[PDB]
Amino acid sequence: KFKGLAVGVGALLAAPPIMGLASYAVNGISSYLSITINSTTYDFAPLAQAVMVFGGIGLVAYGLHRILGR
Amino acid sequence: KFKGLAVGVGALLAAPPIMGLASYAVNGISSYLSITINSTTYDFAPLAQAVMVFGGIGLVAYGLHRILGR
Amino acid sequence: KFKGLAVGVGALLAAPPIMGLASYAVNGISSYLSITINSTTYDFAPLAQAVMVFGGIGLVAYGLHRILGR
Amino acid sequence: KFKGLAVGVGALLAAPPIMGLASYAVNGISSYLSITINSTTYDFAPLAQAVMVFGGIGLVAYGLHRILGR
Amino acid sequence: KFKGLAVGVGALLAAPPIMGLASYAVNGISSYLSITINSTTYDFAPLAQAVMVFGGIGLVAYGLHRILGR
Amino acid sequence: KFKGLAVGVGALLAAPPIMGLASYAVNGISSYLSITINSTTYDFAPLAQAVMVFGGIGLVAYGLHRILGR
Amino acid sequence: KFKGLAVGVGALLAAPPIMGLASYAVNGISSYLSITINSTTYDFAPLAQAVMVFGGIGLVAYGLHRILGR
Amino acid sequence: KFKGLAVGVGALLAAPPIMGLASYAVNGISSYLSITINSTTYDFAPLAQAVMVFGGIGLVAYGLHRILGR
Amino acid sequence: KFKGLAVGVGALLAAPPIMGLASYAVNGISSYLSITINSTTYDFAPLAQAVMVFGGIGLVAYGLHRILGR
Amino acid sequence: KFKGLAVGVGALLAAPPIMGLASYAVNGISSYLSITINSTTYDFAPLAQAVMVFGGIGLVAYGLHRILGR
Amino acid sequence: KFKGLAVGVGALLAAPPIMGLASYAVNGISSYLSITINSTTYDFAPLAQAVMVFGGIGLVAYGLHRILGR
Repeated sequence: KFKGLAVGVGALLAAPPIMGLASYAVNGISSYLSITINSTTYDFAPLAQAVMVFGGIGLVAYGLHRILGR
Repeated sequence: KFKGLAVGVGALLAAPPIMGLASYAVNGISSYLSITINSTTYDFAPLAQAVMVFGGIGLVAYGLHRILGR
Repeated sequence: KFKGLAVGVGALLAAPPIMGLASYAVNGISSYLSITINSTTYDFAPLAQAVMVFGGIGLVAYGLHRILGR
Repeated sequence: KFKGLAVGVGALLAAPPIMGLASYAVNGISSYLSITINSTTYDFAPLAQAVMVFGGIGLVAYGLHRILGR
Repeated sequence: KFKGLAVGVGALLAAPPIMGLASYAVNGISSYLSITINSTTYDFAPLAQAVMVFGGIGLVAYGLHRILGR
Repeated sequence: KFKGLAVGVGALLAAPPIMGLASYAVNGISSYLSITINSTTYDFAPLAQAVMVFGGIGLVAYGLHRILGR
Repeated sequence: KFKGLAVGVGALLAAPPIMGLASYAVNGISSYLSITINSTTYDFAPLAQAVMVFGGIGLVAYGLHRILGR
Repeated sequence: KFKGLAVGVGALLAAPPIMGLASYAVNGISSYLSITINSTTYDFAPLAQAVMVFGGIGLVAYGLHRILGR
Repeated sequence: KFKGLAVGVGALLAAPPIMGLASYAVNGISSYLSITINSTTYDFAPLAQAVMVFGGIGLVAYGLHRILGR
Repeated sequence: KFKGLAVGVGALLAAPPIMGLASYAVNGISSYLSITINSTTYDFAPLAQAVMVFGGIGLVAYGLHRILGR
Repeated sequence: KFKGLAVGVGALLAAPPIMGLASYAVNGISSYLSITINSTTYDFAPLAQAVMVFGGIGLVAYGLHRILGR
């Protein structure tokens, strides 16, 4: 059972240095996520923000998940 | 029967050092779980909190579960 | 699991210097994306703009994606 | 049966001087396991830590394992 | 069994003077890993950084791996 | 195992004096990589630049690669 | 491995005095690459130009190539 | 049977004056087993150490081995 | 068996006065192992260094090797 | 075994007074290794330089090589 | 081994007074290497130049070559 167990543990241990990186990605990008037509520009910046947030909540699941079954 | 029995025992023995880790994950993440639009930010922090709590109650089941049948 | 894990990490790490380049491409092109018939010209410039923006939001997914399954 | 028996015994006898070494490896490495981007660095140090811990629990199995069947 | 056993041991013993070298390689290279177009340059430096980090975590596996089976 | 091990080590040791040379090649060439038609010339200079950058990231892999398997 | 290694190194070292020559060839030729029919002449001069440019980008590959495999 | 028997006996009798010598070799060498690049040197000294240790455990096998079959 | 046995012994006995010489060779050479193009020179000095180090670890094997089989 | 052994030793002993000579050859030649067409001359000088450098690294191999097998 | 060794040494020692001569030959000839048809003459002078340059690079090989094998 430890095969999955560690997979889970690792996934938990890896969540904060991944979500650390992840956020540096999304900030490094937010400048490049808005569509200017004339003068009025319209971002889709914080769409991609959410990508990260449910990715966040999601990883801490995967860990806790792979500890308890398929 | 001991094949499952130990699987259960292990799962109980492993519950507090897993929920130890787990919590360090969710705190290491709570900074990175909120979606700021203008100035007003809106977390989904404690959603992921719950992920852990029913994961908690859940593991102590799995242990006690694999001791008594499919 | 690290095989995919890194694939993900790399993909996140690579998102801002890719979206850096990408944007230099789309600006280097916007002059060459409009169809002049008589005198009235009609761009399709910012079509290609969007190409980049959902490409943007998309990469930060791929990273976070390859960390959690097929 | 002694063919496997000793394989097991050896594996047990070898567990503490292997996990002795192993740990010196993982400490000798933890300096070289973190990805600095600007100023903010983000380790994946203790991922590799776990590698050792379930490797640990795992070896003491292999010993006890090769004593009792395929 | 010692044939693999040592292969493993060696691999552990060799991990910190390899990851010592490895890092001197990646620093000796980071100057030569960025693509300047006009004035704005865009590195892919820390992509190659990660190459090393999962290489790191990976070696300490290989050691512990070749001790326990195919 | 040392047969591959050294191949790897060498490859790491050789990465910075190769990427040293490599860059002197690509600069010695960038003058000779642009196609002038009338007056307007159009380089493909920094295409060949990238050749080097993923060659870079690539070598530091090969080293770390030949240490761990086929 | 040095057999290929040097082949590569040489190829890099040889790229700028080859692309030096090469260009003197293509200029020495551009006078003799246009098909005059009546009065209107039509060159194919800069076709042969490109021959050199992708030859350029190509050599700096071959070098970096023969360092890393078949 | 004595043909192999003695081969074994000899091999046992020869193990401590061989491992006596062997160690004098590996110490006489450890000064000449480290790769200094700038100032930071990185040994591979104790790799070769292990060479001896599993050589050790190995000889005492060969003896006991050639007493009992192919 | 002594035919190989001595071959081994000799090889061990010969390792430190060979690696003594060897190193005097590689130092006597390191001045003559760097390729200067304009002003910037680029050594491949410590490539040849490694040649010696795995040669080192390798000899102490050959000795211990020729004591135990083909 | 000494037949090859000395061949090796000699080859090591001979490496620095050969690479001494060798370099005097390549300097005595570098004046006579460049192809001037009009006014612009283009050397292939440092091609031949490399000839020596991998010849260098190569000899110190041959020595260490002929000590350990075909 | 000295039979080839000297052949090599000699070949190195002989390279600069041969390439000394060689060049006096090719200059003594360059007047007599161009085909004049009407008034426009067309040399093949520097073809023969190259003959010497790769002859150059080539000799310094032969020396270093005959030191290390068939």
